[PDB]
Amino acid sequence: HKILHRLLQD
Amino acid sequence: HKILHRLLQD
Amino acid sequence: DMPVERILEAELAVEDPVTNICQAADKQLFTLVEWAKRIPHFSELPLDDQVILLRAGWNELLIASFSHRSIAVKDGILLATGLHVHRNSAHSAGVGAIFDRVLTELVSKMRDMQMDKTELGCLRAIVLFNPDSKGLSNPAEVEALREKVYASLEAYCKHKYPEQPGRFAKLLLRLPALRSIGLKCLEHLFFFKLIGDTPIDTFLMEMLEAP
Amino acid sequence: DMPVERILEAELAVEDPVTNICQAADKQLFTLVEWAKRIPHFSELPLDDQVILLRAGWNELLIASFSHRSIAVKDGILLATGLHVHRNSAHSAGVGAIFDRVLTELVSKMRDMQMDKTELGCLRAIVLFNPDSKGLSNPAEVEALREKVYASLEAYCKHKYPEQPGRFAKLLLRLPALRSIGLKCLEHLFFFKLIGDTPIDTFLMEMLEAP
Ligand SMILES: CCOc1cc2c(cc1-c1cc(/C=C/C(=O)O)ccc1O)C(C)(C)CCC2(C)C
Ligand SMILES: CCOc1cc2c(cc1-c1cc(/C=C/C(=O)O)ccc1O)C(C)(C)CCC2(C)C
Repeated sequence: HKILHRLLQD
Repeated sequence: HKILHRLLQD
Repeated sequence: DMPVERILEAELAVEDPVTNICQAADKQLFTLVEWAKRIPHFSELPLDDQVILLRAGWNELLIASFSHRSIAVKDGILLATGLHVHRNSAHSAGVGAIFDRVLTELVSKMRDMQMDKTELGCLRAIVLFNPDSKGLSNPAEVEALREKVYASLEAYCKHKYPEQPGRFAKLLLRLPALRSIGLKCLEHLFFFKLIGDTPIDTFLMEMLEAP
Repeated sequence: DMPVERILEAELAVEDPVTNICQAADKQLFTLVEWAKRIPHFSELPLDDQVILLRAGWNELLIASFSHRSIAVKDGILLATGLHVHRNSAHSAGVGAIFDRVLTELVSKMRDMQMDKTELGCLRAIVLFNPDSKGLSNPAEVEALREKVYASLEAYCKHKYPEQPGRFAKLLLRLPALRSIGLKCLEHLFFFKLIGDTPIDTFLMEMLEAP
């Protein structure tokens, strides 16, 4: 789940 | 809904 | 007025696997009508609305009951016929996942908080008195009865469990899981009916008929 | 600790029809991640569990939000894109019945009890902190956060609405309807995806992918 991980990290 | 009506009446 | 002692009295008054499960459910539908009659003010509602409430709520009401009945069972449930269904049997019938949901979201949570029969009774009365049910002639009267059950439940919880202030909320927060589990069990039931290889007796069949 | 002022701040920080509805939902998914970051202690959870909670709860979280946003709308909803969907339009797209459920079980009930933004915020945080979500590494920590939100909500309600002792219960008793409505909206969404004639953008599409 690439988008969710990306937005939560940064 | 015959059974339900019957059981609720009596 | 909505005394928890009357609600408790109502609970205490009524005390493959798929075929067995369907048999059990049909059998409990008869017993459910008797329970509803013993809940204060239910019988005073118009007959049409008593019908609507029981058609809308029966599945959740019966799931709540067998879940609480199964607290002493290890990795399984006790049906009203006296038969047990365990994880292995449910999995082997192709219904493993929904069965696991029941155990984890209902049976174990009830076990862990030690939900008592008064609390179960009131949760069921709250489910029974559902003002969202379609076609009710007086939703406000039903909503008023629900309000009286939860005011009574809250006072009972705070008296009996004074050092668990979150207990009342915890009970009500089992209701979304019960809603979700009820919908999925009903979905399976319609499929069993579609295939036509599972006996479905008359009261259960009646509950499946279209509004 | 779980201050309602921080929860409220989180809400205030983020402030055919089917195609428009899908556009709106995708757009709000980005905004939802920002909201979750502003809820106390959420960001302190493991990243994996933050992922699980948002994947499990996003639909109910977004439905809660647009429902509350639409309280001033007559027989319709206001989407995040600024577009309105009314009953007639929803019916004409073949989704009349689920649309009516939203209006009757969510929008109108929120309107009638005048649910405020703090209460909506806390309901959403309760939904966010769902300990039943599959694969959580520490369900107990999530459950502990939920417990802190509802203890905080209850105290807020009793302070701000001292003559409505049933208010707290009434808020939580919207959660089964929200669960039910969320499941049905998701069912429609999967069908829109199956047919393949409705644009579904990347974040919404990601939410639809299989675990
Ligand atoms: C009447 C069938 O409804 C079901 C179905 C299931 C299941 C349970 C019920 C069900 C049983 C009852 C039996 C109650 C009782 O014995 O007291 C009542 C309502 C119900 O929805 C479990 C959770 C056991 C396993 C999955 C399936 C889908 C097979
Ligand atoms: C992304 C599609 O999810 C839906 C579907 C619907 C509907 C709403 C949503 C939906 C919309 C949003 C939009 C939120 C916003 O604009 O803030 C978020 C999650 C959702 O499930 C309504 C209730 C408007 C009408 C019925 C259908 C099934 C078409």
